[PDB]
Amino acid sequence: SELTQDPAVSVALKQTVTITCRGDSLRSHYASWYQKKPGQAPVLLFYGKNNRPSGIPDRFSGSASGNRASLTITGAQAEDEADYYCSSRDKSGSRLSVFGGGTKLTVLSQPKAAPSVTLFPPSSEELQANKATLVCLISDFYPGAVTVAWKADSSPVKAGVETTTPSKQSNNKYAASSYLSLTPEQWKSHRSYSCQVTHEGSTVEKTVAP
Amino acid sequence: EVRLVESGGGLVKPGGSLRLSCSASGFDFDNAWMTWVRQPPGKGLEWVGRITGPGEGWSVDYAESVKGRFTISRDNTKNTLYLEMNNVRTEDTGYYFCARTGKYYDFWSGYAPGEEYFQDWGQGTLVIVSSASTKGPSVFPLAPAALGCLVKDYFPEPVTVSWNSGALTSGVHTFPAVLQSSGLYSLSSVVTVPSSSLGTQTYICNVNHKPSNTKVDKKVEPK
Repeated sequence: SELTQDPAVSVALKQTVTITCRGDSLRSHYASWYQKKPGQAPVLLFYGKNNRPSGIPDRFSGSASGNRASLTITGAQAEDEADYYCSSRDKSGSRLSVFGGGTKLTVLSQPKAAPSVTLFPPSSEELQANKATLVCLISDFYPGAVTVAWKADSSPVKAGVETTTPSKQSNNKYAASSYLSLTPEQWKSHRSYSCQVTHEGSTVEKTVAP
Repeated sequence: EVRLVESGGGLVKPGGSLRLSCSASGFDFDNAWMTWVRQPPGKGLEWVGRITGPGEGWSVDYAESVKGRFTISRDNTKNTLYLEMNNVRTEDTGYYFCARTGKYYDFWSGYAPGEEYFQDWGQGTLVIVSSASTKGPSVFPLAPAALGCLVKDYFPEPVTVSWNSGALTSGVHTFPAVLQSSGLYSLSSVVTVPSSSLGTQTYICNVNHKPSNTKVDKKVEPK
């Protein structure tokens, strides 16, 4: 990741938010910004020094200084809630292009809520079939932006982790699910398995054991 | 006025080959630079590669995770952009886009390559990379409050999950499917439970998979 952005930033309605993109190449190059809604095509918002393409509202504006590139939305609206990416060179002088991590912008429509985490151990039916799967269900959180990490005893797990994107429930709140695939031997062995759910700078953890 | 139409996406096995096409209209395609950009499911955009025009000697640049496997060519007589995917891997899954790229250089403050900005994008075509033959789901109960059924290893999509044959509709949520490294979709659905009465009322999930003609019913009971 040569260009780094914050994963998710919330903004109140009719307020100003700044999304920051950082990288080494930004010291020698400008950056272009893009708005990406789920399913819809990405739209170019800002590029160069002070260039805004026609059609884009004037409330969008860009800036850069040092190794940082900033996109400013003055007076955010409901339709501005989408993903935002920066794009520039990966290295100073390189002929290649690279994108930023992405910033999930959320416009506050519902009172912010903390997640409810449930962790399920592998069923005895699944262990009989030479399989094992941990299910970590998360729901009733706002905004819809969480980061899930798995712990084997006290050691993080990277292999076999599958986590879905958050989706709105029927009660205007979001829900996300995560999975972790182990062997029956890796399950019965471990003292404890933990699902650490981090949301808005705070982490909720649930633990299961054989 | 500018339009970009991608086509050619679909199911491909790992190591196989597939060709994507992007037709263009509304601008001068002969001198415009083109770029492929892909987005994996649930992840961010990724620059794939860029092919220049005849002024720059038809030069093509590729991403480091893409060199040696994908080939980008263009046909100015037909206003089409190509992306030949070869030795495809399971990591290449996602929506592929073509974009009309602009070229920018600020004179007073500027650098040697020239900052490139992608002006107009296409809608994108989906390329699923799985090795997996059609396979019915395996449903494992999740004991309690919260009650769930784990649909696992099902291909292709979709699976319809219903609880208590349509009687259960309070608090039910059916998550989005996830394509595993194996190439088989997996999915779960959870129901919030009164947390007081569990013995009196049964809780059965009804999993339906039309591609494999498999209907599964699993009783979920507490430990």
